[PDB]
Amino acid sequence: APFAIRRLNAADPDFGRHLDHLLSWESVSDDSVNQRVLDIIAAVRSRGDAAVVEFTQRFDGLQAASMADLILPRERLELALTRITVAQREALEVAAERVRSYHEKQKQGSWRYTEADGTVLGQQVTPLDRAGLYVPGGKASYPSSVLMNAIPAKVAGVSEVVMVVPTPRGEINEIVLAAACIAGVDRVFTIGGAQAVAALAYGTESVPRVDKIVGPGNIYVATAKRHVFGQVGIDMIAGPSEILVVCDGQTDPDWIAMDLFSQAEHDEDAQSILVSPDAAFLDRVADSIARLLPTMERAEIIRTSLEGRGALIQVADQAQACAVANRIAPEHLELSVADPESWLPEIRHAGAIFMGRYTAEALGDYCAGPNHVLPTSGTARFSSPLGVYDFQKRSSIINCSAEGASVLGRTASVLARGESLTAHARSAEYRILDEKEA
Amino acid sequence: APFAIRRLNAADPDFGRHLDHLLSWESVSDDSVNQRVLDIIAAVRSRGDAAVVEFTQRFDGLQAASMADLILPRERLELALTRITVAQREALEVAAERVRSYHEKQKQGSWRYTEADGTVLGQQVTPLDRAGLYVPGGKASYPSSVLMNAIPAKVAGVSEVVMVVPTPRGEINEIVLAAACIAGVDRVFTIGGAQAVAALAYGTESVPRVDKIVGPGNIYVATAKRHVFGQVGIDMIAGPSEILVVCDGQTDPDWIAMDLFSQAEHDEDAQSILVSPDAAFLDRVADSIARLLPTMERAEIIRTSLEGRGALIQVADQAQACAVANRIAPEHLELSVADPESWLPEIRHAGAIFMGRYTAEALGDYCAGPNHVLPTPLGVYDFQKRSSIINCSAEGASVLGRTASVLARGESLTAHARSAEYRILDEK
Ligand SMILES: NC(=O)C1=CN([C@@H]2O[C@H](COP(=O)(O)OP(=O)(O)OC[C@H]3O[C@@H](n4cnc5c(N)ncnc54)[C@H](O)[C@@H]3O)[C@@H](O)[C@H]2O)C=CC1
Ligand SMILES: [Zn+2]
Ligand SMILES: [Zn+2]
Ligand SMILES: [Zn+2]
Repeated sequence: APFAIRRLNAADPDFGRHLDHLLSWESVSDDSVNQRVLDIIAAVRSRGDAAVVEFTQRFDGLQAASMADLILPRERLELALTRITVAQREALEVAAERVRSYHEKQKQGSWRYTEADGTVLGQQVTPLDRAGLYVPGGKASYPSSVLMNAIPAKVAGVSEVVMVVPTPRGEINEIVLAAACIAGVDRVFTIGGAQAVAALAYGTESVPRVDKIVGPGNIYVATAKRHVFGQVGIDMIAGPSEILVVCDGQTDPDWIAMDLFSQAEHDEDAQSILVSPDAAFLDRVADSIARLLPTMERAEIIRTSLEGRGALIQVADQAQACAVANRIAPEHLELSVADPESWLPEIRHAGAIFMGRYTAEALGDYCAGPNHVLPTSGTARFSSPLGVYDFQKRSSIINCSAEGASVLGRTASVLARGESLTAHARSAEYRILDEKEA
Repeated sequence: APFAIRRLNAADPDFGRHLDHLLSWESVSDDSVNQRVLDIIAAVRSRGDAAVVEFTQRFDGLQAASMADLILPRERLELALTRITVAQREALEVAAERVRSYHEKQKQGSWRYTEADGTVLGQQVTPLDRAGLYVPGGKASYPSSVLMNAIPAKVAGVSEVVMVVPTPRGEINEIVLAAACIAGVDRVFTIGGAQAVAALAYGTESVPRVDKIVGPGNIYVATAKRHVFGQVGIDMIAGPSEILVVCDGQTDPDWIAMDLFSQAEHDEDAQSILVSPDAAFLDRVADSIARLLPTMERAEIIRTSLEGRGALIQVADQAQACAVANRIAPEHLELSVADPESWLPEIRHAGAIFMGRYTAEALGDYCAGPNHVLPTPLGVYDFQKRSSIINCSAEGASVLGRTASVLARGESLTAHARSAEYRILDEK
């Protein structure tokens, strides 16, 4: 039996609820994951290294007695570099070059500016002492995620960049370790899930407490990241793995099927949805999916995710396509249409957007990591708090001259007195100067 | 009778334990506040306006028949601008011009760049629909906080900026309301605490759900902000009112005492600490504190703050002074020394820094506005939403797909590889 992708129609009256169920249902159960994540964090906070080794054994299926078996030295990273092919080393280095060159152009440092009255203003910019990189490794390996977060941290000057990556059944991915070596990662712990997030956020006897945790992850990593919010810095919690492809029917249906396959091969909980007003095109995408799926090397993962969350949605016209897209509110939108800048005005709820027939998630995954912008010299001219800025701390500076204090204190005194904050007022008035006073 | 500020010495072998306790000591356990904040949030989502009114009555001591009695029309803001003094209005208007001028120059919109191979990259920038601004009630409320938060949101194009400010026992701060008029606040609700944050984060019948919540508040506001993170954008959790003054001993001791008093007078949980290598200077500040405290209108709040969290700390030298400062990680640091740029490199864990003998933390609370120079991402930027755009040409996808395909195949992510490979062109 040829796999039959789930078909939906915005004309059918049950579309509203049928769509709401596809986006909402959860097999892992909510509050269930939340409770287990809360329990894991409390354990690592109390029992420390012992808890992480036990959780690593239970959840990752590992056979390690001490924390030391879960710590990879820098030499193990350099050795991984030698165990990968030449094509894979250069591909890692080519990606590293573009990432590193971009972040070097965006790095901003400390500055001072002297006003007319002598007052000095500015910012002190210092790198965070410690940054923690979560690299997902549960159901696949993601080396580009290492480069995307470790390189801007090193460019910022973060002295210690620590990486956690789960090694299921003790299997070690040399391409991911080789990326860590090229990216300048200092230490690699072979742990994952909520226990690894806990170990970096609070610290164990063997895992250092970091200033910021970054990286994508599954429901446990995402849930653990929102809990440690406040205790430790975090980038952005990433929602469930999804792609929404919106096509006008003029893209090769195999490309669209493979684009949906690419998100689907991530994990069995992945959500791949296609929306199009072209009915005959949607039939071809179904024919493309059935033909192409069996040969796929991860056809079991793809079939599972498509069954659970995949959908081919028919809409009446471009306007309905955009309405369905705004309901779905995708973090990643593939605008596979001829006039994609003409569809964007009516698409208000979407994070990263791939536009046209030649761009898909695979390019975003491997070549566009920071804020989902592609690192080039031209894109560098446009500043971002993401990337190098996020691995830096900025302290504002004010150094008043005697005169500058005098003019500022007059204004401060008026407002502070009006608010009965007399200590504010008097500390400012102490510095007001009148040359006629002897 | 005379107040005696707590004294610690880094020459004492046990100093670290006392400093750890000074920085960790809390009056109301964070778990006690946590449960209260979580239950309030749950109650606001469940019962909407009804919960907001009940909590306003309990915590603000304000009889209110309906949610309608807690909504302040924008015309009341225009009235407030009428009731303040000439000097206060010009101080607010002059600061507002500098804040507004600054953010107008810093604003960035949507952009596109076309690479040499035809690939287009860029960002589609859209103003947030609604922003919520928290402003503490009563007199201990900086109007500069209203100007600094509502003005960049308006410059960004946020259509509805909503202020929440509790009116304890029905008391209004006309300077604060006037600053909201100048700043372009569209609507005001006289509510506060965790229930105000919860109402903005999720929406009630009368309180609109906003996209981002900003502004300073005590532990209940900050804890509510931590818990609503995810449902709504937030600025920073914001720490407790705190000042660390580091002095070489050559600043007027009355000035240092007043600088400590100014932070301590915000609320009873404020923390004011002085560190110096000059033991006689610390005795002079200690005497200044005792003499000056009874002259202060908010002496009762200051005393409670200094007793709970205040300290004067002696150290050996600049190096130890800087070491202690780095451990305290002060949200506000006053480097009251001769060469402040020489101390700062050793104090990297501090927040905003006030340098020299002529710069008090009170100047930060009453910012008279930036200038033409502070330009060259925390103002207009944080009231915009950004969408990254990658529009590869055929050739651009070919260059990028070559690198992506190798790594994806290396990790056996074959759908990724084939998806990229469909767009790779054969070379000449
Ligand atoms: N560009 C991007 O944003 C990318 C996003 N992703 C997405 O992040 C996710 C990665 O997930 P995985 O492959 O599984 O690796 P992962 O590292 O995110 O999760 C594996 C960890 O989950 C924990 N875990 C597994 N079962 C558990 C259970 N019953 N109870 C408690 N903990 C458990 C384990 O500690 C395990 O180490 C995927 O959904 C992927 O689509 C992947 C890489 C990059
Ligand atoms: Zn992917
Ligand atoms: Zn993403
Ligand atoms: Zn501050």
